[PDB]
Amino acid sequence: ALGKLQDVVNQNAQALNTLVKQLSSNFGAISSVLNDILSRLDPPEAEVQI
Amino acid sequence: IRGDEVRQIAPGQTGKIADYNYKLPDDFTGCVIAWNSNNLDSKVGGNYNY
Repeated sequence: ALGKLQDVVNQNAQALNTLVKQLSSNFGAISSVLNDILSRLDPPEAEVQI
Repeated sequence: IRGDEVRQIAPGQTGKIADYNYKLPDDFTGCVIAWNSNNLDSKVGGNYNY
């Protein structure tokens, strides 16, 4: 019965969940984790991936 | 410098002289100039004054 309120909470939570989940994607770089990108590559080649 | 170590002396690159002897900022602006110098500097019998 309380569909409208439920939908509002569900949509907001799904947006936050997607925003947090997007931190796992590399976006074309070689690793999602920033520390690996900074360490494995030297600073002047690390910057472009970052 | 010795001939084999010209290509290391550039912003962002390393090497023994590039590290402990002469290093450029990784964000350097300008020009680097080099040429063969056996004719005027090197002497027969061994040039070691450097």
